[PDB]
Amino acid sequence: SDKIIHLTDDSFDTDVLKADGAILVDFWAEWCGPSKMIAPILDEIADEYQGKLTVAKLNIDQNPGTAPKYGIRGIPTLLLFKNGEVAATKVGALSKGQLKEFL
Amino acid sequence: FDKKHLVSPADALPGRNTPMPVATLHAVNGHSMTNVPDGMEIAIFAMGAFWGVERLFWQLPGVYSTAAGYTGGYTPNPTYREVASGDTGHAEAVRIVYDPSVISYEQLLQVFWENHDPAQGMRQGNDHGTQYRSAIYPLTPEQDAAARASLERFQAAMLAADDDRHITTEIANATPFYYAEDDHQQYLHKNPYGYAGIGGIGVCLPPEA
Ligand code: NA
Repeated sequence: SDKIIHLTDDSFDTDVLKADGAILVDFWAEWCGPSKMIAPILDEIADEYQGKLTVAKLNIDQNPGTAPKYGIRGIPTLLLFKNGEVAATKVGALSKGQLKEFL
Repeated sequence: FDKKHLVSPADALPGRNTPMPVATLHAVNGHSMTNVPDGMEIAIFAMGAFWGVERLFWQLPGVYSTAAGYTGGYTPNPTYREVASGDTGHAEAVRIVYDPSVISYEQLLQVFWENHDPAQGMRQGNDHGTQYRSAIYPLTPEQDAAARASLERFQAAMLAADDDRHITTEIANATPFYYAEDDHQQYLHKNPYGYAGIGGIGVCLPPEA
């Protein structure tokens, strides 16, 4: 899905916090199986929820700075931002359907 | 967790004093089933039925050797029957020779916490009994510290994944590691279509915390 943003640490404040609309941030890692597992589901969501929402991955190996600033405690964690502050959280692998986050 | 839910020392099976015959080479990589090359180290884990676990570890780059066995109980040099009776106190475990220069103990810990359920008490998956319990057996103080801290972090991760269960993993200094019968060594490589437990609750242990 060519609708997903790949981030870096310094890239974060500009791309998700001071960004309008709803953004879903995937805190992922290559060595975490459940990350690899939910990634294609995130592709399909980037398609099906376009214009309602932008998903955006963030490799915590290549970008170890911004995951601690938000106190993530397990991988994967999905964080839903609405206007700079964190609206929703969901940790762990989850199914196709379980992504019934709020709206 | 507490030694009281095992067999009592007085009831454990007496075992024998002569060690299990062990093959010379690992069935997959041709490495020594016993030797530890200079600069390499051992890790010992229990993650449930130990076929799938041994395969899980020998596939990691940096693991020199793996071996299926029995540890943490009372009975010296047990047999699979004996361990399966529950009357040995051991857990089905796996002994890993790895190179810290290629794979670190922290990464082995990540694999551990990711590929089984550490909060099931005296079972793992569909297999019931104290021989399937979750355990980490440090061989050095550095491993002891690393493993106990990782238990801390992963319990927190479980809470973040909105899981209210408390970790049932045993952590104790390593006692003698008794090798399993030759049939079980590299079992899933000898029998590709055999049983490997589903693992993991679906959460991973983020680094360095
Ligand atoms: Na078994």
